[PDB]
Amino acid sequence: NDEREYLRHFWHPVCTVTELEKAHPSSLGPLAVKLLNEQLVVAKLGDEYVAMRDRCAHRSAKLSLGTVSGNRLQCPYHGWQYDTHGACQLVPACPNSPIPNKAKVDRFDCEERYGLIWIRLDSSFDCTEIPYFSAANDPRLRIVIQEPYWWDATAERRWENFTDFSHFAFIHPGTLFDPNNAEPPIVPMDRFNGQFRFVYDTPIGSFSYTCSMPFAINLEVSKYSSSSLHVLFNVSCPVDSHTTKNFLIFAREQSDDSDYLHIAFQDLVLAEDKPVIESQWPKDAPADEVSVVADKVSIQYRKWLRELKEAHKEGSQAFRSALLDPVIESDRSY
Amino acid sequence: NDEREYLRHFWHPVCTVTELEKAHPSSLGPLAVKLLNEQLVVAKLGDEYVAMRDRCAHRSAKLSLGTVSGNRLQCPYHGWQYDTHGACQLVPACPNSPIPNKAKVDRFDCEERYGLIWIRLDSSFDCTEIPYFSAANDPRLRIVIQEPYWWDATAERRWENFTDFSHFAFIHPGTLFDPNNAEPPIVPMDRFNGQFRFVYDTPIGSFSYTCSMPFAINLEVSKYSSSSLHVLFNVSCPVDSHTTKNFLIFAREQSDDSDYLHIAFQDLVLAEDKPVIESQWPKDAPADEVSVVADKVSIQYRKWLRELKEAHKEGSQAFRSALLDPVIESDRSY
Amino acid sequence: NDEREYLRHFWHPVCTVTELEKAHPSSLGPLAVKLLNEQLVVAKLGDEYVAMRDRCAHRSAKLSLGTVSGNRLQCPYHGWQYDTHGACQLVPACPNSPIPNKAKVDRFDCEERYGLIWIRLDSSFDCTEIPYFSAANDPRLRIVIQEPYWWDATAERRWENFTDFSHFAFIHPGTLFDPNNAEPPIVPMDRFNGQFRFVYDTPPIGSFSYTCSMPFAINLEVSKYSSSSLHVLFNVSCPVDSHTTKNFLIFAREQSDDSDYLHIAFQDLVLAEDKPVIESQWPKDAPADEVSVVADKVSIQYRKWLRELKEAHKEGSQAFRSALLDPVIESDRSY
Amino acid sequence: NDEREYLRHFWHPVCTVTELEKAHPSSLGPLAVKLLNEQLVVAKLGDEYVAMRDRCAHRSAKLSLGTVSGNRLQCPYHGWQYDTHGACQLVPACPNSPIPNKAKVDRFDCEERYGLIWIRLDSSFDCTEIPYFSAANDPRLRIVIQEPYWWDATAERRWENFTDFSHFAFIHPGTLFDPNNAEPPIVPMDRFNGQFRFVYDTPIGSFSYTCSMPFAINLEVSKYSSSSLHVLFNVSCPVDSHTTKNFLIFAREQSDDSDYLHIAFQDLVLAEDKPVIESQWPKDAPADEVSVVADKVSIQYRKWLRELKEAHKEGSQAFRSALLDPVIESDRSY
Amino acid sequence: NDEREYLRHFWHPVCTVTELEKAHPSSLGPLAVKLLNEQLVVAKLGDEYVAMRDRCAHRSAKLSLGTVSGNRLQCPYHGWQYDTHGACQLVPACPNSPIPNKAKVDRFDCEERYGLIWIRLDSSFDCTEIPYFSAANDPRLRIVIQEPYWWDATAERRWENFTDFSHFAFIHPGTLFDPNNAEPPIVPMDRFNGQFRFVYDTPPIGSFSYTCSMPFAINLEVSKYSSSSLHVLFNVSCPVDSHTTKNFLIFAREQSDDSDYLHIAFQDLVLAEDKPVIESQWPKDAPADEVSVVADKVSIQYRKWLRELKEAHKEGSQAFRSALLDPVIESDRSY
Amino acid sequence: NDEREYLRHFWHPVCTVTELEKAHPSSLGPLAVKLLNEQLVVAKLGDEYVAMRDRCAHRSAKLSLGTVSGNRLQCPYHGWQYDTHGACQLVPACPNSPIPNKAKVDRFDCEERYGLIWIRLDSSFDCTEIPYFSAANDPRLRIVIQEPYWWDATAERRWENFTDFSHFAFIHPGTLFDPNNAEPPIVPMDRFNGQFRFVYDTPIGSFSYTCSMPFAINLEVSKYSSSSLHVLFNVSCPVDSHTTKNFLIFAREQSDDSDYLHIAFQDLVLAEDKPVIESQWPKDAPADEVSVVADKVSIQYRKWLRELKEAHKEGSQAFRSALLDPVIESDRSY
Ligand SMILES: Cn1c(=O)c2c(ncn2C)n(C)c1=O
Ligand code: FES
Ligand code: FES
Ligand code: FES
Ligand code: FES
Ligand code: FES
Ligand code: FES
Ligand SMILES: [Fe+3]
Ligand SMILES: [Fe+3]
Ligand SMILES: [Fe+3]
Ligand SMILES: [Fe+3]
Repeated sequence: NDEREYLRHFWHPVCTVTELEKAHPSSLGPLAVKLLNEQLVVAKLGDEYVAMRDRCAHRSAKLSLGTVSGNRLQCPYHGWQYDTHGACQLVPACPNSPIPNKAKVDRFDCEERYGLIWIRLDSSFDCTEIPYFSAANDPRLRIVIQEPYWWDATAERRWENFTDFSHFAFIHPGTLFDPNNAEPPIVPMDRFNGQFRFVYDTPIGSFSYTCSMPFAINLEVSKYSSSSLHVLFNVSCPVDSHTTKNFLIFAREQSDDSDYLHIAFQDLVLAEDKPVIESQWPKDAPADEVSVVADKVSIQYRKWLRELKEAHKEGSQAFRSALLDPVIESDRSY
Repeated sequence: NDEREYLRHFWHPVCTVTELEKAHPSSLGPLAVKLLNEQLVVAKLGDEYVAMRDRCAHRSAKLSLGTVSGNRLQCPYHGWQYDTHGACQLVPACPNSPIPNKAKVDRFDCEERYGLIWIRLDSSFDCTEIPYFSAANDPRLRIVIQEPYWWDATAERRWENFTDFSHFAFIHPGTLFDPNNAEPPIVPMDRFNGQFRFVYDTPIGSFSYTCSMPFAINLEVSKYSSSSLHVLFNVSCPVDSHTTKNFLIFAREQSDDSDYLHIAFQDLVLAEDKPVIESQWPKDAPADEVSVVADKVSIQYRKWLRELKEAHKEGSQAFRSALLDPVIESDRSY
Repeated sequence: NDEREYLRHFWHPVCTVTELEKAHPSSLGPLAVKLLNEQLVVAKLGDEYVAMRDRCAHRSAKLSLGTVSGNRLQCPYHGWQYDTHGACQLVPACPNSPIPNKAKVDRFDCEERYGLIWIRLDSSFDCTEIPYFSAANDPRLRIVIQEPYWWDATAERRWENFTDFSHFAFIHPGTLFDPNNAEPPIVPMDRFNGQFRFVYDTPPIGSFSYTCSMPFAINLEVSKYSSSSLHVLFNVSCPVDSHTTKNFLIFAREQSDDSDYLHIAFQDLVLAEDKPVIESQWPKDAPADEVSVVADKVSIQYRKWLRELKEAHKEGSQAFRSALLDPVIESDRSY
Repeated sequence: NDEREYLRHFWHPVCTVTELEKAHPSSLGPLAVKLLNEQLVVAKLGDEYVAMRDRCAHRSAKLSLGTVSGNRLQCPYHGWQYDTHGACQLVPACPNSPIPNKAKVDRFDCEERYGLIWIRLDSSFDCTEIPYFSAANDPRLRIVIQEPYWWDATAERRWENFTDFSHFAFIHPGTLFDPNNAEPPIVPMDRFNGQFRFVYDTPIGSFSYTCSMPFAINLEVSKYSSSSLHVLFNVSCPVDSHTTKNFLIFAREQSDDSDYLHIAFQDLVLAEDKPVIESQWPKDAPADEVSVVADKVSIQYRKWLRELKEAHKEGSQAFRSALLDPVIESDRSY
Repeated sequence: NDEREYLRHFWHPVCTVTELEKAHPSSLGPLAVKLLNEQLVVAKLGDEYVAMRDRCAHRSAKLSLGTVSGNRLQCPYHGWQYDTHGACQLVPACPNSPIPNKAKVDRFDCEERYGLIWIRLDSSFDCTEIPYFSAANDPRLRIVIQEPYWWDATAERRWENFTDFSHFAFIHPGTLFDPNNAEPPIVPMDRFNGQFRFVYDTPPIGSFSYTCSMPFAINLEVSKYSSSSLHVLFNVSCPVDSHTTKNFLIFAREQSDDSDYLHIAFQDLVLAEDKPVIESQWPKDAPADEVSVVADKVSIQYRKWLRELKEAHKEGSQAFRSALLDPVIESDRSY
Repeated sequence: NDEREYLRHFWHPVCTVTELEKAHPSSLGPLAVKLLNEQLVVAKLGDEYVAMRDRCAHRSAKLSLGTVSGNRLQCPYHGWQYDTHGACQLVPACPNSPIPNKAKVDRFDCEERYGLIWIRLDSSFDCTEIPYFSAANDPRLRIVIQEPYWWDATAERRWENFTDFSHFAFIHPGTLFDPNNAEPPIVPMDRFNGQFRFVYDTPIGSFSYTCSMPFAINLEVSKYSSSSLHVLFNVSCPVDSHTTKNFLIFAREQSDDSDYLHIAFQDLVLAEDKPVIESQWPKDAPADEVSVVADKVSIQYRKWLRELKEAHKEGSQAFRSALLDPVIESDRSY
């Protein structure tokens, strides 16, 4: 409870734009979402995506059962109308009386990017950004947004699953395992602008990771001397202490083939991981877990996370340094 | 539960007579019911309706899985027989041994009225009565008891919903909303014999409310110089901290039409209310809720409940004064 | 709560051998089980039945989703292999590096007996044994292991239901109730070798002899003289958590030319009659306000003994062993 | 269907008044019903209960999905309005054009009696009446209408089951079987005004049957020198070749007890019969069935049905004689 | 019955391209479909969409449970491989023996157009084409293919529902009904190139222009002048069997900066309003006793033309082609 | 319909003995079964297994809802009692009157063998036997009876699936396919005593088939010079024209391992075959199916079946010759 609080300073995806537009016949929302156990409502007021606590100030009805009416969100119960800043500007029963000062609900940072809606619950440290998706605005690439998949596992466990290759022989023997390259060498890892960066070579191929902390992964797969660029972007929304809503976007240079060739393969990979990751208990990794040399990526990830957690208690400047100070191990220049 | 102890002193409805008769083929019960989170069992023993704790004194089996045999409720496990006062009168395994003095279960006030079964858990203040239903013993009126309806909402929030008119335009636009009277004014409210009394007029008819504290509403709808008296009697059973079992009885002078004309309209109104009331959270009204002048009825209701809660803690005489002292705002003379 | 602590010192059944062999196509397990709210995994590793915590030391995946390979249990995630002592012997990703010292999981005493798998979670007092079943190794008897049955009731309440007959007229009027024998009298009860022993004679030429291995096992021998028709029932509850039991019934009979299903149907009917009443008892553990009568002697004596065991366990190994194994005889019988 | 044409001349119950009122929020219907495999729609238009074919004349939509508006049944597709005689009186698309003469649907006799809706599909023989229920207009008796019960069995097999006593020891050992009277003797049976009449005595009471052909049974149970008259009225609606919708009405002098005491006992009796009657196959009694002397009631029933079937084919006068000619076996004088 | 026979001569849609690619992880199919009670399989074999009878010639297994291998459809049972003409080219069990002459399955004309797969079961008259969709290859329009919807109603009854407006006040009172325009008058109807053409003007400055490719396809263009807000709806029913249609809706719009889901929700609501009424019509095919009024001209003309086609088909190829393609003009318009 | 009639002359399994004993608490049945679209009832009367048409002669109730009472099967409706020959010997309602000659139901050959109940519907040709299971009464072998498995496929199609190896590469690539012996040679097949016999060698191993016509297969798998005998016995009950209830028995010499090792493997094999065989249509193999040289077994099977079918029309002696005349292709001596 105390230990998840620093996660409120990051931007997290809560839904696709498609899900918001399908939520209500108007295509404007409202849509109820949950983030870090907070009940929120998302709507499009004018040209602005807005996110508020899903709870009217008057008698606590859920705004997510209400209606968007121009530049206002209208509560279903007695019709109070809230503006983009969460302040009531119309009490229909008392339309000439002054509106109480307390007639306001909490409003949160809310922004569309890459076809997802992102929410940042706490902006007080002013140093976090929506994660990096390298394929955005690259006209060589066809971009496809998959439907979200829900797992009974935490965002940390899902991240460590995504960036590990030790498990291919046992979970993915027919899909991702390469029998002639069964053990990946330890690779150098760099911290730069709040991202982990690391690259694996075959050099016939290349797996280039840019991971915006804490839960987003951008993987570029290129074949050298060939035009086979494939990008996977995966980000987990920490819905509550046990549950993730996960988003996978993929982009590809060679787009003459079917989208569903890649979707079916990706779904097979996910279905192989899913029961094993859901079995991990307790849901958060305890201090007694035993690491080996091949676990470099997750060891370093856990190391960074607890630095961020300690820096959050020390305040805005400690946190900004912990997040954004470079730490270079490789030969690359940034 | 500390905060709802004072509710144990009121009469609460727990089932209809029909539900009790239908529970078991005997037609005498037993029927399990829950009131203020207490598990009770109701039965008809001889000519009397009885309510007991649903827990055998011997080995704690549910008496509600037992059998009514004349004027005994027989436990299903070892067949101990309990009389109308909750005292065991037969131990079948030791039929000539004396029955231990501890072989009794708590027995509560239990009375039929208007075709409902009513239970008062604590009679020690001796100053509460079954709520007032004005159509009873009026031979001009046909009386119908609807089937009970369960809501995931508290009795307080249900009462506030029933007595509010600000919500009609938004929840009931095509059923109850009157655009010829879109904002009923604030009215005088009287306290008299433990009831709230208040009337709303046309601007030719009237809505006359007699509300027996804490959870019953008697509403007489008249149209002037017509034989068109309609009466709605609604009462919420506070089952536990998040649930109500609700009862609606209605009476009408004009009785040549179908009962189901009124039931289907009343059910449609209830269905419009239900999702919004059940969305309200937290279940009990917290202090941060924001009232406006049009909430007079709700504000005064919350105030009286607070007074009853405080007076209960001060004892029998304080509670009795808080409940039955008259407080008149209108020009009426009772 | 902490009042269950002393129960970890006994052997409890967790599954049938059949359940273990059906769990996984290899017929070696693994199988997940739960005992006193502990999540365990059972597998057949070589010629041994082994019980471990169902949690890999590396990244906490469930070993019960993995595979037996040779004499080892292999985790489904990164393939660490654990031996019969719970120690990791292979890290596939680092096959030449040294295996970390803490690469191990807790292991528990585990044994097959009578076609059930038994686990003891705490062996430090070392004074308890697997319950007694009188029919094993008796070639006159056909033995049948029933499918386990799950009840939303504690093991103590289940034991008291099995040993009571006050309830026959009301729960079993058409199955077990005998109208010409409605009141079995109170009988002497012996403590011996950590068992309750007590015998009901028929005055109708028979006998019901109970040997109840504390805390949750019951061996009932029925003799219908003067006939060669011995019938043995063996019932034991696994305390799965604070609310739930997984129950095992094994029955044996001398006259075994009739159908097994004649007996299984009858027993299943008896169990179905008991089930809703026992599951309705609340709260789940019997509080101090229950009102006993003279006919409840067996139940009263059972609760007194569990209370002694629970108090002796707080005073340590030697006190517990005396409470469990000291004899207390009140019948006229030899031992 | 060739063999059941003669049944169209009788009055058959299709629903209770309650079912009709509950079908749609209007309380006026429409309700879809099926009789002798004909799809019909029932509605209350003005003061009249009407039955029509459930098939609009225009484009064959189901009128049962439409709306009752006063004294019109409105088709849901293009809104044609049908009056109480089945004639279209408004074509909304051509409101001043004349309505084609073919714009009518077949309309059938439809009458309320005893709280049931009754339909006679063919009135051309003008010699059949709604079955006799002896307790109607007896002010000493409380009358209760049970909910209808559907069986996968024909109306003939249901009737034979209700009037047989040979089965009590085997289907009803603990409910109806009397070991003090284990084999009721064969009795005289009378034909009178289209009814079978027969009485069984004690060896102090009597079972007096008045059976209006073909599917109704009126059973008066008396105990001598007591005010204990019980009446059961049972009638099967022949829905199609393998299904009945059955109606049970019961009346009683002693009315201080619960209606549900009797309903639950009557429902238990029905539940004992149901699986055996539904197992009978083929659904219609073939010629190879083997009767014994104790089947007198069933044998004479089958004979009268055969005569009615033959007489129908010979025409109105033959059918009327076959139905209403008296055939007396008893010493009674009607 | 045999009254459906003439329908085999037209092109009918059977699935979306999306449905075909999702069917099997290879994204090449195969996918089982049903058209006029024929069980077919569709697969992408090389650069061609191919339709065959979904029944192997060897032992009658369903090819739709098999696999595309190269440019061939391989049966799941014994692995016979069929080419784009339905001829077996490999018998894995007898790889050197000659392949039996009758080792082949029926194949059918199959083409992609507008993102749907179309099949013609009988090509012997060779005079029908794939229906016309006015929005294809118009770069001013955003085109959206909806998910197919299944109704328990025939394709003829579905077509008459789509082209009627008599029903708006009663089925669509809050969606399509216009209170200031409740009675669209009767309009002239043209037959041209096997299409019905007819146009409704607004006296409210608009236009509804129908091009209906017989028998079951409807292209509706809506112009809301004087604005650049052209909207095109294209609806076509697949007659799956005597009782059932699988329906495809494609819509196109010029103003495409709003959400696709604004339009999809509205259209889905319209369809949900129609569905129970249309499915309630009985019997499934309209009998001779239905009573028409003057407002039903479109429906009356539609049924007359289908009757001609059905009669011309019994007289052969040349008669059918004239019935389908002869012009019959009653408007004042150019063609 | 006409074409399945010759199948009534063979013995077919309808249930396990276990299923019969579990059907009713008595362990004696009755159990309803279906064979070649006939509704039958099976019960144990004394020491005899009996099979009758599931239809009482009196009023056609199902005897399978009745009760075994010593040496009688008692109908649930009016309690008629049938003896082991299907003749009613007690009419409870008329216990002294002569029982009608027609009071009899059809009785069929019924016999236990190998833990299954077999029924022969037509014994008129007197030349068929219960199929051969080679492991019965071999004390070296542990015998296990699996639970029956139901397929939506005919008995002929299931038989041809069981005796074919062409399909291993495609249906069983991981279970039964042997990559170094991918094409089995054509083998000689012998007809002897109504069995097909044929043997496949590896000679390190051996698959020896004895197939009692028409639906039973006995497969002995032995490794030469080793004691690895494994027997599979599979027989299909032709329940109706589209459905089989299939029985698998297996026996093994090495029985120190778990029964469920073999059961799990066998279930995996069956689950691989099942969707492909259920897809075959039409359900019976038409004349247009195209065979290749590798289909010898099924070609010869289809050849024998149509010989039996033609011989059935020519009568008892033609059929006996067609079934039991030897036709030897191999070197073996019988
Ligand atoms: C040939 N064969 C087998 O060899 C086999 C089997 N099931 C298990 N085995 C081992 N089946 C169904 C089978 O047809
Ligand atoms: S609760 Fe939102 S306006 Fe009243
Ligand atoms: S628990 Fe009620 S009598 Fe024993
Ligand atoms: S979690 Fe078990 S090997 Fe990694
Ligand atoms: S179908 Fe009834 S009005 Fe058209
Ligand atoms: S059925 Fe297709 S290859 Fe045999
Ligand atoms: S139907 Fe079987 S005894 Fe009457
Ligand atoms: Fe993975
Ligand atoms: Fe309301
Ligand atoms: Fe009966
Ligand atoms: Fe196979």
